Amino acid sequence: MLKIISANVNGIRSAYKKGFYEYIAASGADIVCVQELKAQEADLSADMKNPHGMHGHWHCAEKRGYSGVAVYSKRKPDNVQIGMGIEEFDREGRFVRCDFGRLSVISLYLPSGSSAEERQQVKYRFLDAFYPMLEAMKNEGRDIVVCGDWNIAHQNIDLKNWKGNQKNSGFLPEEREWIGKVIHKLGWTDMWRTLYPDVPGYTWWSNRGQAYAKDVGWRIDYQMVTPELAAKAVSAHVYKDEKFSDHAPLVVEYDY
DNA sequence: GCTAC
DNA sequence: CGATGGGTAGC
DNA sequence: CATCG
Ligand SMILES: [Mn+2]
Repeated sequence: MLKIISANVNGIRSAYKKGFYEYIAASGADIVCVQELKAQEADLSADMKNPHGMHGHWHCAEKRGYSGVAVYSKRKPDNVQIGMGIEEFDREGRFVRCDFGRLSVISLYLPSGSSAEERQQVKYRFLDAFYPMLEAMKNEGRDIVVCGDWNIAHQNIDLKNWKGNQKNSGFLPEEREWIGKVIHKLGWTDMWRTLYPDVPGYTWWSNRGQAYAKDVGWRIDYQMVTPELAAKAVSAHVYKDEKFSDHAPLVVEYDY
């Protein structure tokens, strides 16, 4: 069984302090896609690049302790693409790709426009320029999985308070429509939603109030799988037994 | 303190 | 609905 | 952005 995990670790150093490293092996996952390294190549320890002997490939931001995605895999990838190819977004390290046969896996950290309206604009541009990339990847004819923090909840069932969050970044009508086009127009499969049509499956909880405690969260972490491979999905779950971040690991198992 | 999620 | 208060990571 | 008026 091919177990792929997606985890926005909100700082890989804090995550490791919280035992995320031990979880990498404990989960017996074959591939682990992390977002928000919040560190640079010099800040990363060997266990943060190649945990448990796994191969590791990372894309760090030009800013310190900010963003950053990475991909670990027990198997040696025959190819690795760092960055999307757009310096504007590559400056922040949000895209990594690794090829394993006809299988490609991407660690993706989509910009959050919650901090400021300007960051919301940067997010929208990231959507416009990234959509074509998802289209090309869909047309490659390969089995592709895009794990990561998409920072967009698609429908009401993807968050607790969908009513009061229709004007907030992450659940804007334009954003929901974008994810919707990725799924139905492009042909990508929201693995979780497909496997569990009625299970909300929150992957993130705000630090404000008692969000995590009351389970008032969003499902903004996705594994967008291509049709062929998407049909091979057997099960999935949101590991909550331990908390290493404000996000939660998204585990999906494929008969592949 | 700062930044940024 | 609109108005009100925010914990964390790492610089 | 959850929680309050
Ligand atoms: Mn975060």
